[PDB]
Amino acid sequence: SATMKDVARLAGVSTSTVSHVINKDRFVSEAITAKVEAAIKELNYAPRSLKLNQTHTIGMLITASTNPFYSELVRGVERSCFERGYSLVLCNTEGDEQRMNRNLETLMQKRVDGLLLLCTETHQPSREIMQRYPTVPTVMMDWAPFDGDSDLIQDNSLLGGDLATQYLIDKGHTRIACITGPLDKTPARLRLEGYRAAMKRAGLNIPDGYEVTGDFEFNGGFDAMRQLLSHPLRPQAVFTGNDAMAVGVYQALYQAELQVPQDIAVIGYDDIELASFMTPPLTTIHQPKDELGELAIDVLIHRITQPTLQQQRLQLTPILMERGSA
Amino acid sequence: RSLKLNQTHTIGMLITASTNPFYSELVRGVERSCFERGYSLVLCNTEGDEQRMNRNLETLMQKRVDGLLLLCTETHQPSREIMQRYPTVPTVMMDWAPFDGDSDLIQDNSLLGGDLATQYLIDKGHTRIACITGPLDKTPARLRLEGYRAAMKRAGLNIPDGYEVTGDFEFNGGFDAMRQLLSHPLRPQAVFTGNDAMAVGVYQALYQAELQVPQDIAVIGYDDIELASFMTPPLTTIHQPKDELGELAIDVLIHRITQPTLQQQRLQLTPILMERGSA
Ligand SMILES: O[C@@H]1[C@H](O)[C@H](O)CO[C@H]1O
Ligand SMILES: O[C@@H]1[C@H](O)[C@H](O)CO[C@H]1O
Repeated sequence: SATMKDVARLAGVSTSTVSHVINKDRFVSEAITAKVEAAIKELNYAPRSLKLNQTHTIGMLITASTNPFYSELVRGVERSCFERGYSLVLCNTEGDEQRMNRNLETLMQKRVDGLLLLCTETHQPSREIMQRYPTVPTVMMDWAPFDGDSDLIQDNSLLGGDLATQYLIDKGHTRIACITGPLDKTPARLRLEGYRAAMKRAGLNIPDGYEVTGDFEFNGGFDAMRQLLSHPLRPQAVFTGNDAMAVGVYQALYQAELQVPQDIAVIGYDDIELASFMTPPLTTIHQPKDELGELAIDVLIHRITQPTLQQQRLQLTPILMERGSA
Repeated sequence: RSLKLNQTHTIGMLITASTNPFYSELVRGVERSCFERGYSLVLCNTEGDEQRMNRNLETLMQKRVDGLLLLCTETHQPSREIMQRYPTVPTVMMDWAPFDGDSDLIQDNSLLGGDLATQYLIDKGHTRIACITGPLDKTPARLRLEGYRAAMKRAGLNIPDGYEVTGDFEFNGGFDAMRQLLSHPLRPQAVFTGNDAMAVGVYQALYQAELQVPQDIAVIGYDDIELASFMTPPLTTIHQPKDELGELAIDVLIHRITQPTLQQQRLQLTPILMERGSA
């Protein structure tokens, strides 16, 4: 005679979070959970580890990009999975939204226990697809394309951009430019904010057009640097929002017949393997990619085994790598 | 089109864990071809052992993919035990055959590629030409070395002892191999680098040796990864048609899925010299 709606009326919470209290498949406040059970009693209402739908498999949806950062991060995740005795299935995704939704749906149809998302820029793989697999937790890496209640594992890019800029300030540069990633991508915005913070703290003015947007790819770095090279007041130094764009920066400087660091100092972000092979080797901010992968897998596995775990939004501190570019 | 209950319209790909950009670029091409053909692509990284590699393969097979693409850097025989559990599933090998079999192979023509690269240097007037190879157990590396030898023989040019040096088709191998060449008393005028990844290492070595490219030493790579055109100077290299390779590989695999009795395909696409500033 009693339904879940009977329970949720008496309790005064939504039927959807009574279903979460009975299934124990999401985090519910300890308050609410005692009241839902307080209404389950009275109404006498009648409805881990060993699941028919589980496969000991983790899925990961990654962007298609020629930015080595993503491969390096994936490699870290791969290693962590192996070490934890999980198998990892990957799907590249490109193009528009329906393309990206098709790929995600295919991965889910393969019946993974958990999902890692590593997306670029404008990218929303549909909440509608994930809603069709509600028992499957999602952990987002690097940035949250769409927010939500999903766990997030990333570096601290606000601190990162500040470190990079402060480094240049400490080396005596006052005319410091900043090449950003796409500003609708949160890590790019945070790195720009870190740069602004360091400049303000030093009482340094940022000339108009010293902040230039790129695409976090080789080409964006090139286009952005050529723009900066047409500034009447020429920069002494440039914070390039990632190492991929620094590659473009170097190419631009090479064609402009300018030396690094003698004419212009350059500092990147990521510490991709390529950074240490550049000429000169690239001063950059090291993201701990292995630790990020380990942490992401650890969190996802924790949530797989304990659905009620509270949301994790965790930031690892990056480290300046001093080399020859700055 | 077949109506098979046991198919999933999914292609599996077992790929190296290398971050050499070549592999990602090739995967991207395969992905696009799959989409266009209405197939999904699922990937699994594999890294050294013999177990480990078998775990990954077994996971893919347990997902029930219709066909398998192999894109490896490490040699590895599949367990007969696993293959015996999934007899129905055709495999197409991309770039290189890790193990000898009757499986289809879709690759570039690396013998021609290495010859083109070396002949180019010869035509630019270099006589002291070194060759950095990939791993010698890897067929494309051997073929590129043979192409180099062929061009040098045709020109009647002598190859000094130790002018052929092995690397790992990665940044680090290029660096280590070039350092070795830079300890040769008779110093090369030019180096064919085996792939673009190793050319990145070569550049770093030359930079530390305070040598300019091309003024002191000319460099020609192999692959034409995106990075090649951003190098300083931009890298003269041999372009593999990665998109065409991906399309062809998917097309062959789909053909074999629908027609199992199809005869073995061993197909080689001709690569193209990209002239830039390094040579
Ligand atoms: O954190 C990542 C890396 O810096 C990548 O290189 C670009 O996108 C950012 O969000
Ligand atoms: O054909 C491939 C590519 O050249 C890659 O860069 C290294 O491995 C070779 O076999």
